[PDB]
Amino acid sequence: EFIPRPVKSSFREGLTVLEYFINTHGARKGLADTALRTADSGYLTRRL
DNA sequence: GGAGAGTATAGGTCGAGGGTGTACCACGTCTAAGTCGCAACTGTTCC
Repeated sequence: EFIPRPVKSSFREGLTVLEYFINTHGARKGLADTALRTADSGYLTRRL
C-alpha cells in the first residue's frame, strides 16, 4: 500500500534518511518479488 | 446423504568454494596378527 507521505527528494538532490528508509520497503520487496516471479514463471513453463 | 477437515500435491536454471563421535566392569570368546615346515612349483642345465 502507498504511504500517504511522498518522497519529495529526487536522487539528484539525494534523499533524507527517512525517505531512504521508506524507499527500502518497496525496493527489497520488489527484489524478493522478482525472485519468486522468475520461479513461478518457470513452473508454468514446465507445465505448458 | 452431504458438509467440513484433514491430507495430499506443487512451488526456476546453471555455476563457485566450504562442511562433525557422553555413558558398567570383569572377564572368558573369539580373532588378528603371526613364524615356521613340506609339498608344489617355478626355473637352469644339459645331451
